[PDB]
Amino acid sequence: TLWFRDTYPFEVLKQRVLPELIKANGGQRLRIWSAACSSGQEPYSLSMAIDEFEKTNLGQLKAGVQIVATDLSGSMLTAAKAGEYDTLAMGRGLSPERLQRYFDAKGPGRWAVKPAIRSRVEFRALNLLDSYASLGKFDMVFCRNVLIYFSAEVKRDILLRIHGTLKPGGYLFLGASEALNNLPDHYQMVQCSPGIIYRAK
Amino acid sequence: TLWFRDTYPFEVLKQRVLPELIKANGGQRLRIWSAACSSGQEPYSLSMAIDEFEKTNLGQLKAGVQIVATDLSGSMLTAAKAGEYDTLAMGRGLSPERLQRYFDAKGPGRWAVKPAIRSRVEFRALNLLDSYASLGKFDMVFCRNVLIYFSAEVKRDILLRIHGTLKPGGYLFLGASEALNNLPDHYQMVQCSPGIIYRAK
Amino acid sequence: TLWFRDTYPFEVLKQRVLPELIKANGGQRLRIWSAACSSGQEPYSLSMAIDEFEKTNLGQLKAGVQIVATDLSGSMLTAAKAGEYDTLAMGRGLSPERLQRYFDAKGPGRWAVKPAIRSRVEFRALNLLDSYASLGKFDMVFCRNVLIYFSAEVKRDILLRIHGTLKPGGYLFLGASEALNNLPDHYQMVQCSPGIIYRAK
Amino acid sequence: TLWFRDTYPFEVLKQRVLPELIKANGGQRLRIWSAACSSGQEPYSLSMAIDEFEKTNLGQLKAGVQIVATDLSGSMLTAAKAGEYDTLAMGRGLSPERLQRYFDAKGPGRWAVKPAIRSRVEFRALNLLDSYASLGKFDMVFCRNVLIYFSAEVKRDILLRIHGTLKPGGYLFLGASEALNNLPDHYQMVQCSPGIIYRAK
Ligand SMILES: Nc1ncnc2c1ncn2[C@@H]1O[C@H](CSCC[C@H](N)C(=O)O)[C@@H](O)[C@H]1O
Ligand SMILES: Nc1ncnc2c1ncn2[C@@H]1O[C@H](CSCC[C@H](N)C(=O)O)[C@@H](O)[C@H]1O
Ligand SMILES: Nc1ncnc2c1ncn2[C@@H]1O[C@H](CSCC[C@H](N)C(=O)O)[C@@H](O)[C@H]1O
Ligand SMILES: Nc1ncnc2c1ncn2[C@@H]1O[C@H](CSCC[C@H](N)C(=O)O)[C@@H](O)[C@H]1O
Repeated sequence: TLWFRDTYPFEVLKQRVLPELIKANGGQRLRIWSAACSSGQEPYSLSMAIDEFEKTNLGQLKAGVQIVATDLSGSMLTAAKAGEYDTLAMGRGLSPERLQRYFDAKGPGRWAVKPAIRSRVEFRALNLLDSYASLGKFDMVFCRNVLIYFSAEVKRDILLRIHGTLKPGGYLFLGASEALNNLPDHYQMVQCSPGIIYRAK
Repeated sequence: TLWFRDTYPFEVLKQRVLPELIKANGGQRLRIWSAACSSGQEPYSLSMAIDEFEKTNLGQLKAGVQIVATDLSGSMLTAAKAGEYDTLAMGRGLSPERLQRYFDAKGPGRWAVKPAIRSRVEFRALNLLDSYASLGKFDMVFCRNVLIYFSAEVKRDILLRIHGTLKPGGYLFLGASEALNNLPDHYQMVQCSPGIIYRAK
Repeated sequence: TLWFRDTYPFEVLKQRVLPELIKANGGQRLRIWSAACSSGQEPYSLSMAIDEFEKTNLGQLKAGVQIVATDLSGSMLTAAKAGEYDTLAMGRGLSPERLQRYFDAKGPGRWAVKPAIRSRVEFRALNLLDSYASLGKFDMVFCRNVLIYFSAEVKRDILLRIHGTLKPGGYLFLGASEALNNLPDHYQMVQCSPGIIYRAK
Repeated sequence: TLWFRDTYPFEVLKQRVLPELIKANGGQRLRIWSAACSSGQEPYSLSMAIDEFEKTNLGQLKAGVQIVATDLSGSMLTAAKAGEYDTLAMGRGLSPERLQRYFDAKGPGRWAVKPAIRSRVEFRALNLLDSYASLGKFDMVFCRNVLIYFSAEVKRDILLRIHGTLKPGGYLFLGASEALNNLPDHYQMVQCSPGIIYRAK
């Protein structure tokens, strides 16, 4: 994993998706699910992106954005919760501007997300083969580079149940080279130039 | 068995069956029979569906609904009235709104149906090959995915004796793939889009 | 159901099956499964037959016989456990000698099987559709007039799994008008004149 | 999952695999990996089968057997460590002899695997996608009914890295309906009649 992986998912979030969802709900609270969050780079990247949007658009989001980040419980999810990273992890995909604006040095070779970035993310233990019903409803779901490991039938079952967590017209973000197969009545492919997102029908 | 199996019967119940039965009986007390209740998923799904109709149609049900769930009494019957279900039993069929409104999160990997939903259900021991005279009269009978195990002659006799327990105009719900042939003087087919239910003539 | 139903199955047990099974195992413990025992007439008849064999052939049974009686849990299995019967049930198929030797009067119009006969019979709640592993191994299985109620697919699966409970060379007794005809690798029909039994291959 | 699933893999272990490996290592310590142990039925069945082997082969195993049971972290892995099972779980695949010899009755409808059987099993949380280096070397690996969840490329990688955990000539047990077909340099299929296992080349 790395920070702001592929660049354009987070630009699309700020430029395209957020203004559309805010216009419909009157700026009320939005919820984002970061599925298989690994060591936390993706959910914290989402948190920084929302912070950047909120600062440039005073004040379109009236209630903020909740990020729910999930993975299997253990030491990897535990470190994500701690929000600390070593130098090697911090040099992959993070501009120097974001490093100084959003992280605190500890600590020789240790950096931690700033409290405003940390507070948007709640980490929960969740197996993707289990039920998603405890997670609630989401305006956006990020499920990137995890579906690749499963069989075609299990991948379809996960995508179908992800659809049950999305509000209608919400968006699913997959990995850059991941296709969404055999659910033509559940997801609409949307071109972002660059990038592809999938609207929940 | 699973929660809200096949989706359509519990929506057809709230949108077509209940308004008709209320009209036919003046909104008075209704009785539902869940035959072959298995581990309790079906009768509790009925109770939840009754709760949902009540909130959207306040005052229409004047005295509530009583649910009688029967099966071959045994460890399975005992676990049904306990109302406890592990991670696998809660895995499929429960929307996020239903899991939060009708269940209690117990310990790790254990959930319990709320007592307000459990109250509507009463469990008894009853073999489908025995008499039903002790059960009383029902406006609705759920007898799903149990008739497949018997001979055509036993299946017809069960469906005929179920007619004896149904109030005139009462409704019978079978499995989504089960047929009700060979009984034209007793059951009227009601296509619902999607699914098929049967009215006692 | 009735006492010593069809008569000759219990004579074949005493004259033909017991001497063969006792000779091979040296008179050690025998186990008999009475599947679908109903109100108990069949297992108690078997226990009476064993007692008649034990007092006729002293002392070829050196370890006694265990009878496991199963049916669906309810007022017909609970009636069998008590071993009490009314005049109507006592008047069908019971000789006067067996009535005097094996029953106690229990008030007007009530009779009870003697404790010496009931002691051999253990009653267990068991659906024929569930697994049989907890039952152990049997030298004989009586499964009479219950398979008729099921579909062809369920009947064959029950018969196949019954074979898994039988010791090789053990015997299966069906109802007087029942047969099996699609398990050639598992059972061998044995003419008894009159009636038939099935040897477990 | 269930106790002694498919029956014959555990008989093959006692009759063929254990004696061959004992001669293949001189009776020293054996290690078994139960991968994807789920609620623990499989590793506890293995520990029971080893006990049954030890009661027949008078201490032909010099320094005992270690069983390592792994699965994803969650409620099911935590239930396995406890070793307690309800009536429904105890009623599938367990003979009356094994119930008495290897379980202690607890609460009403509750049984627990005896400490003599649990002590041989160590439970660890492990994603099969992660490295196996910390597990050491095994004479036998049970990886049953889990490979079907993954892509063809992940399945081959998992089986390839399982070979890295196996001692030369060690045995791999898959599910009854599973096979590997693209690792000709690493695995040799062994026919057992019935069923199949694989030997590490
Ligand atoms: N069954 C499962 N349930 C939940 N998470 C799983 C899983 N199997 C694998 N994963 C997780 O999926 C992650 C894929 S790494 C991808 C991280 C992030 N989404 C990104 O795009 O950079 C791993 O961290 C792994 O822990
Ligand atoms: N003779 C009989 N009398 C009562 N119940 C029976 C029965 N034979 C089988 N059953 C029950 O019927 C159930 C079928 S599973 C069906 C459960 C539920 N009706 C659903 O559709 O989801 C089994 O659990 C079994 O316990
Ligand atoms: N699924 C099932 N599992 C176990 N018993 C069942 C069953 N379905 C029906 N039965 C039982 O089978 C019995 C048939 S009456 C037969 C009784 C006795 N074997 C005789 O020949 O006279 C009934 O008492 C009924 O309770
Ligand atoms: N990525 C993964 N790593 C480890 N275990 C996994 C896994 N994905 C699924 N599993 C586990 O694989 C199990 C399959 S059920 C199989 C249990 C047992 N081996 C038997 O044959 O009966 C499930 O318990 C599931 O938790």
